[PDB]
Amino acid sequence: AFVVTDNCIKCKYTKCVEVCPVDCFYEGPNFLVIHPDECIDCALCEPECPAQAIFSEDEVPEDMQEFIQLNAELAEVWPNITEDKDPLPDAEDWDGVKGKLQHLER
Ligand code: SF4
Ligand code: F3S
Repeated sequence: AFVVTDNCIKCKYTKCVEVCPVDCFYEGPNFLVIHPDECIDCALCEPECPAQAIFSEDEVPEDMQEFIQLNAELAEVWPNITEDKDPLPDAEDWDGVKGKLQHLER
């Protein structure tokens, strides 16, 4: 599975969903997650993320290991997103700010 981590929050560019062959991204108000059972690890999304927030599970940074379980949990409750849309209004002000998990919205 590929995993969306911290830098997506408050950015949510949605470029990643274009390239997904199996449509396994699920949408939250200010963040996206990958459903781990559905992802086929084709890795096509992680060049596309402008926030460089997507990682192969086995490459998730040590300080971001919570995101693996979080993607699994939230994928079950959020709606499937299959079309990209516009980025959040202020996405590049937040691009690269650290510690954005305290701002996640369910
Ligand atoms: S690795 Fe491939 S299948 Fe998994 S989320 Fe990214 S684009 Fe979709
Ligand atoms: S910012 Fe988030 S919405 Fe997709 S394009 Fe990067 S993982």
